[PDB]
Amino acid sequence: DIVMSQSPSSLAVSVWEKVTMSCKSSQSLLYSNTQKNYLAWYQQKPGQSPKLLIYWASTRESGVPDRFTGSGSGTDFTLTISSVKAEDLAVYYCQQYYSYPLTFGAGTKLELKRA
Amino acid sequence: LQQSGAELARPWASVKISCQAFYTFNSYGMQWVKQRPGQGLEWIGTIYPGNGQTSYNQRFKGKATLTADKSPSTAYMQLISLTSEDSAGCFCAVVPTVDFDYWGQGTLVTVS
Amino acid sequence: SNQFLTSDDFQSPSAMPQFDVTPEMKIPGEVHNLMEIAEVDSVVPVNNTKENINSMEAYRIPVTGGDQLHTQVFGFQMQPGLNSVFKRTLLGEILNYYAHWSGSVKLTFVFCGSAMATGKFLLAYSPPGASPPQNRKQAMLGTHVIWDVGLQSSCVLCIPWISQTHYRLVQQDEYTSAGYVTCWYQTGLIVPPGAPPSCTILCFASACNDFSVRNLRDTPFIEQTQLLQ
Amino acid sequence: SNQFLTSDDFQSPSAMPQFDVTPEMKIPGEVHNLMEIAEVDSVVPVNNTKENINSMEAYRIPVTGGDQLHTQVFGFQMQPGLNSVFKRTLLGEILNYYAHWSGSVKLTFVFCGSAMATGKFLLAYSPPGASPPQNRKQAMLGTHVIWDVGLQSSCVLCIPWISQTHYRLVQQDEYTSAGYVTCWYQTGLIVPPGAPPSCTILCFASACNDFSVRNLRDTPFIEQTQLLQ
Amino acid sequence: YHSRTESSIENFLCRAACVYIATYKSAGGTPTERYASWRINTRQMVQLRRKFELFTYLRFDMEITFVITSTQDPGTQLAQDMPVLTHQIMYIPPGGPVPNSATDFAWQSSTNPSIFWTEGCAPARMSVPFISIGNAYSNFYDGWSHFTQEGVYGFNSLNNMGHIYVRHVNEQSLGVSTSTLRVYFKPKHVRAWVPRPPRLSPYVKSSNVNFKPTAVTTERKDINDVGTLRPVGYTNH
Amino acid sequence: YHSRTESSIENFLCRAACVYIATYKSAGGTPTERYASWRINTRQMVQLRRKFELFTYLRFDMEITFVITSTQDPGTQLAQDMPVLTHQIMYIPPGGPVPNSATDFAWQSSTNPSIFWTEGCAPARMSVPFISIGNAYSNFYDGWSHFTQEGVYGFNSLNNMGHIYVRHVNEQSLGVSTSTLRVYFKPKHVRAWVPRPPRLSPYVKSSNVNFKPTAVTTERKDINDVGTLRPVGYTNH
Amino acid sequence: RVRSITLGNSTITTQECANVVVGYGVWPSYLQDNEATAEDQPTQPDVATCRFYTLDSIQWQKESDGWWWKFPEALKNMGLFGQNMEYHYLGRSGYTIHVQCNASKFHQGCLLVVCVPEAEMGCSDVEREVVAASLSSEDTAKSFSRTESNGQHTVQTVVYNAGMGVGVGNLTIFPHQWINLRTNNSATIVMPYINSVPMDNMFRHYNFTLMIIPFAKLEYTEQASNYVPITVTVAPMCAEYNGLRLASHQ
Repeated sequence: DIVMSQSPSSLAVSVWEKVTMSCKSSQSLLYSNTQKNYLAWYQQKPGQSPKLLIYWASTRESGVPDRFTGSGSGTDFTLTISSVKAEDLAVYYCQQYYSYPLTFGAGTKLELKRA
Repeated sequence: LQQSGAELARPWASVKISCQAFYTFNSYGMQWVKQRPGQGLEWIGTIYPGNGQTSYNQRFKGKATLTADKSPSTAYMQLISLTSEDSAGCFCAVVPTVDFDYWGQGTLVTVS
Repeated sequence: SNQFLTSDDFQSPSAMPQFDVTPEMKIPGEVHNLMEIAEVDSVVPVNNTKENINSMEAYRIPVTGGDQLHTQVFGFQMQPGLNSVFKRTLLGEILNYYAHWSGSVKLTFVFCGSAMATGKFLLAYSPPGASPPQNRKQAMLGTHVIWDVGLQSSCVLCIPWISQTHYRLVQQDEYTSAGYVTCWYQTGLIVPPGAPPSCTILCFASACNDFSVRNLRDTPFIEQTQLLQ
Repeated sequence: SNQFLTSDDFQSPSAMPQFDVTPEMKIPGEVHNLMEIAEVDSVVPVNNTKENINSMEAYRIPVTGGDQLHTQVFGFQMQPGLNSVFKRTLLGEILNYYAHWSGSVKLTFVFCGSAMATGKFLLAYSPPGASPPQNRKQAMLGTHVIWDVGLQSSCVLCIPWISQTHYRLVQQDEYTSAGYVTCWYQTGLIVPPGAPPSCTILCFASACNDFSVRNLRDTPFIEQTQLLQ
Repeated sequence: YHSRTESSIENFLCRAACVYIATYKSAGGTPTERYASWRINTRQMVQLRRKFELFTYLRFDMEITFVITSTQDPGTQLAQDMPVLTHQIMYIPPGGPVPNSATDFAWQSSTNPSIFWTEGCAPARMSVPFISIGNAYSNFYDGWSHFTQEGVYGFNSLNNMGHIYVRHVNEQSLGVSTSTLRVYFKPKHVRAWVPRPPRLSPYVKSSNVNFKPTAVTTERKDINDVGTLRPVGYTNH
Repeated sequence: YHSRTESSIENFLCRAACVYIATYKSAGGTPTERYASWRINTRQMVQLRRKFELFTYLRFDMEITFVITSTQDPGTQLAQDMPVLTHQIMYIPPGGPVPNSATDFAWQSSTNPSIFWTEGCAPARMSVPFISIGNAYSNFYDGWSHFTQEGVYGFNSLNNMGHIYVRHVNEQSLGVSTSTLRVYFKPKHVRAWVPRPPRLSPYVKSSNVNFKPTAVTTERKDINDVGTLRPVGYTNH
Repeated sequence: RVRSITLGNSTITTQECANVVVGYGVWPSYLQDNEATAEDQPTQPDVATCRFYTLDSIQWQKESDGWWWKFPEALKNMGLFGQNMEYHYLGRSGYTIHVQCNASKFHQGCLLVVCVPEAEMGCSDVEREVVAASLSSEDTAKSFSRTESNGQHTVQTVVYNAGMGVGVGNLTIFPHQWINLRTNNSATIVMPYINSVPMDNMFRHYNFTLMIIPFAKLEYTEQASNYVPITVTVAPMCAEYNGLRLASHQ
């Protein structure tokens, strides 16, 4: 089994603050045929079904801002959130395409901090 | 994209969940994920129609059965011996070996 | 021409003509080919865990006794002269002197237990374009032998030569194109009262008669460059 | 001498003696002479009007159906490897690699119409020191065949080798000293009700057995000079 | 009846051709212009590339010849009495130690065959046999480098012939001597299979078969137009 | 069925190798840098030492080749018109007169074979036969030099091949000419006995077999860990 | 004269007596002893793989440009031969592509049916590379185009350069046949195994490409059915493998 760690498990942040979040793999999800990391990033809105954020651990999807960007290689990754807005308060789960038991990560809960 | 409507089941019994895919079932299998609100997402298994393979996570071997036919073009998952631990939202997703892509909705299993 | 090729055989004038060489005598153990050094068995360091490489524990494959019956004993990628398991044995020290290689590898597993012990191991071999077996049921449907250690003490396992081309590069690494040799518990290890429950396997690798090398070069192991003193 | 002719065959010392070459295997399709590539038919771009060269319409000779009965179908100057019609086919790509050439050219015209269509064409050939025919009556008194497309679908037309000297320069242009192959309507194109009235001819040019080249050089087609990147 | 020996495969693909001209100095500065380097590939030179790409599979030995002419650099601290220049040309066999720069151990490696040549005499020559795991070289490869159809579309194939590295052997302190290498590559004992059509479009890069859509042939006046009919004279009328 | 001629003892131990690079001047000062000297031993170069130490007993002729390139030294009182440099390379047979410095009688001794070589042509070559009282050379000697087990643990053995001394023959007064010698040693007709295991530990000095305790082999992830299992694709799944 | 061909206990194809093209002059055969480098025996599946795999029919319309299939990917899902491409490592096979059309006597047109060994293809964008999804589908044809393709990772599918940067009239160099609807109806080419190695992995490598290009376009009057079905039928020959394992890829 390949397990996916997430740190921090959750963090509360205000508006316009660049946040990140690491997702470290117990095995390097990078194969030497195409050199394309097998990692997926997912946003599960509060009380909603999750949607795609970053596939191949490097590429964006449509209707997704530059405050969601994959970054890393090997067995350690992170998702830079540059300019946070009022649509990022949710739980985010990373995932790997490599080992057939497709386990997801712990799950970072990006929390919203008000006045 | 489609999933079964909310249904009420009884413990120590089975449930059949359906999934509807507009895309043809070829070169890419149908994902099945069980969501725990307290914890995270958990993979159940995938049935790959393009080569016809059927596989499950060790945790769900003996619990989940995955079956996809050709002419109906709907993917099904059956669970048995249901207990309160099986109450959860179950999602079906696609995989073209390129990404897990999207899932969609899903009936909240409610064992009661 | 009027050049100097360093790889050019030419006779030269003798600096000391008129000198009689000491008549050569019969010394036993003459070597004519480097492949005769590679066709001897050498003990294979299978148990390299980084805490055994500086001891003798990196030669002994531990077979514990009790209730496992579905787990693995060992397993390695079958690529001589490149694998951490094979690159320091006699076969893989000669292969590092050459750039191409071709031939079979012969493995031999010796059960170093007591004569009162009995068990069964499943010795599976997977082909070059194939995944390592994950349980004993997957390894059974592949290419396997059943080594019953109560009947035999050694299990000779010769490995075929499968490649698209004639020779094969030694330093070049082609993942999932070499083959895997794994071993699985079948029954366990049954001992009477008085016999030790845990035991030891040793592995011995060599070449075969169809073995050949080509394109000599320098060994990767020696890094020193400046002359000694 | 102590010079270096670039066109001088000499053995050299092998940089890697003591290396065994991979044994050659039987691959089908071995070529021993460049003339075997020229003796295959290639589709001739006869309809180059500058609006068809960037399409497939520069391979199809249009034979419209109706009331002409005295006009021309096509016509070109018969000089392979120099004519815009012939210099890009397989025969005229090999001729551009050489400065001299000698031999016959074999043309083949395939009528790509329906099996219900019927007509007659006059395929005239004029000698090297002769003017192109201007009407069908002038072409009849020369060297002609009558190709009745209801009976045959292909008309093989081999062209003789006439020159004062032994070989012939490829890039040198000698106007009115090559020959012309023209084609004239004889009857028209008669179709039943249900068949399409207009049709298509394709031409195929190759070499013959008496073909030869000499004085190899560089092809005029490749203009790039500096190395790639 | 004529002779066809001029258009055999040996007589068409065996001519020496200058495929690489580089220069290399003999004194310090940046550690790049002190040596020369050429990966042996028949794709950088278009004229020879088109002749080799009339065939799918080729098999040949190499006959490489090096024309090295040096000169004295201008400026102060001149060469003055320079005794004689010796040059090392090293053939790194495929998968062999490759020099990062000058005065490296790769130069003194026994594995890489080398020629020591002194200026003023006949040029240096070496012959390399058919060096491949496969049974031929391939000008084309409709396929991929990894088994998963991943990587580059036909570039990591077993069509590697090696490299050639040239440097000055001398330790020249005062004065700089700039030499210019000319590589005259020539195939010997060529055997060629599966004839292919000659290329129409021009090349773009020496790793691909990429092209821009070009016309089948040149413009002509009309569907049936012969050129320059002889003007009326006293014979042609 | 392939060929095994690439891994014979002649083809494995007979390659030329640069074993010694020294320099020697041509004008006065200290009486040490005016000549070069090399005691012929196959232990100073580790790469060749490891190949010879796969065997206990060896027997071969020598084929030594000298690549001498000179240069003009900077400073005042330059060489200007230097006519041609001649060099004497002397092989002192084991137990033969050895030069203390330049312009010594040892150089003019008839007993020590010498080569007079003029610059600008092919390098100087000499061949030395098997010179030993014994019937082979020994890479190893588990024993002592004196009969009383006294002295050094295997260094005064009859494995002496001699020395090589090189100097300028010219009497050059104005200007200095610094030459650099390269020795390309090569064994011929090698016969080898008692194969030994290849060495694991690195060498410390060329008089011993002394070593530091090194691991049998490299680190691995675990007792049964294969590397980089193929990630799920459309064939491997 | 309407002789039936039965190949295996599943297949029947009806065909008249016409002309064949045999490769570069050789018939497909089994590997002998002095031709291979692998360390094992081939164990050819002659008892199960030699049959006719009739692919889906394409419609030759008036404005069509051409079609190509890459092999051996063209039989990736076709039965047991697709299973042998999964559960093996090396493979070696010749083929007998049989192409035939069903036209009336009131149709006209001409096809060129080529088998191009190592038909490596250039991309529609220079300074870029193709993907595997644009080279070939698994069982359906890939269409040439009259105009210029302009994608990022696609193939230059213009028809007169044949995807390889050559003249389309010079593709007659490779094994070929002309289907001229006036006289000919069918075309059958027997391709051997051509490679530089005796056995290759038949997932990454494309051995050859079968191109079908119309040189004279299809014409018909108003009564006629406005297409001609072209039916391709591939039968493998002397297929032999090595390296029994699971389906590691796909």
